[PDB]
Amino acid sequence: QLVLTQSPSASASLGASVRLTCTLSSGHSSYVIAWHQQQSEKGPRYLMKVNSDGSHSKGDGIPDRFSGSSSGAERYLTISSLQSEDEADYYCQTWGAGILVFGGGTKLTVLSQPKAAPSVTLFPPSSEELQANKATLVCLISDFYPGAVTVAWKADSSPVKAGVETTTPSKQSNNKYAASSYLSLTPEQWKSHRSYSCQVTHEGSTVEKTVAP
Amino acid sequence: PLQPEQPFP
Amino acid sequence: EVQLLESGGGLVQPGGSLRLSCAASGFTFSTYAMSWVRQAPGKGLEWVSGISGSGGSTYYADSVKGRFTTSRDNSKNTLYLQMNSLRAEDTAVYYCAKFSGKDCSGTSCRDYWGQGTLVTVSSASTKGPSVFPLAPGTAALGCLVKDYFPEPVTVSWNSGALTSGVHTFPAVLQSSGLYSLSSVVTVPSSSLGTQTYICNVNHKPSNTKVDKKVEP
Repeated sequence: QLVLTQSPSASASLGASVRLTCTLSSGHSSYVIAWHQQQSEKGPRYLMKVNSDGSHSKGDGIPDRFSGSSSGAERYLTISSLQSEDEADYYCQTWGAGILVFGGGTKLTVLSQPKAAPSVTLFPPSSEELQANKATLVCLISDFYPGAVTVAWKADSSPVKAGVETTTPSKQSNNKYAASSYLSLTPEQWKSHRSYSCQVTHEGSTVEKTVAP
Repeated sequence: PLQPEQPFP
Repeated sequence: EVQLLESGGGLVQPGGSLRLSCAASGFTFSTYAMSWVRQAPGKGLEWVSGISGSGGSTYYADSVKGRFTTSRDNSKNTLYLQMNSLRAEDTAVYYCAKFSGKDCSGTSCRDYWGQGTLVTVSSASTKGPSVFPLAPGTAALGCLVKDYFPEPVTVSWNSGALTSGVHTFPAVLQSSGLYSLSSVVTVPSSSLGTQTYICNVNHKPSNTKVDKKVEP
């Protein structure tokens, strides 16, 4: 059966080069494959085709940094001078009789990127939502790298865990990460305490913002 | 085998 | 150049039906076979179907055979995918795509993708969002888009006139099963009394369109 084998992940350093490998199952060693790039929350982008003599048919605007090559049943995509934007999922794809076949995709991580402290904005419940007999605290976290944070909410000083919903960080167009945390309260609790706080912790350092009625 | 020119002729 | 634009995605009950369209432009539609590819959340690309340039031959992955149908109209330059007997695991973004094969031999050997459209197969029903303002050298203000299902929600500011400083955050999926997101804009602290700020929230699955004014 026609199968394409890709490792799930790959990594290399900023400014360095990386080689991604797609292997055809035995008996299809002469087949043409295509490389497709998919950045997070985007649709795929065709890069090029690679047959046994290497060769290409690069898509529009594909950088020279991107190139393809071939050896036996293996097909390669090489990206030199890696940039943050090169972090993506890379799929190889081929076809047979009346079928298309995709590899499982390889997630490329570009190492050695600059650390960035999170920017944090904290909003209190809107007036309109309090006359709707609800109350939401909104903590917006952006421009941080790497993409991992822990959030801590405090009713004054006592920490509060109930009513917390927090996203997984995702990479924004500025190539830094964003996330947000929501604290649900009764309008009673919002008015009872002298303040509430959102503490974001990123690489051992904590940024805190606070709001009060 | 050999791959056809086109998967969906 | 080539353009492929999907439409018709949305929320469907299990066992229900839905038809997707793909409007194509920039090439002679009938000279190329057209494909459907889908992607379940957090999973890889999965081939769904292909159809010959003439429309004379259709091809399906086993995962959809006997339930999905593909067709095309070579005067409207449109590709179709008709889904019946939908299942929860058919939930995915569905991409329209054009794969060239071996001819071609330069730029004609390129492949092309559409933008995708989201199909949700679930017994959960639609819910429109409630929208709340977020007040107040620069100031930050935004809109809270609370308790909706399913994705997506679009947010603009002043009907497209305000684009710089705008950051619309990814939605949180609450344990209730409903989404919430926020869209924030950074503005000079001087135009706060001069400039008017309205967020335009639109949630197509529920026909919800909200314009919310944000004041200090």
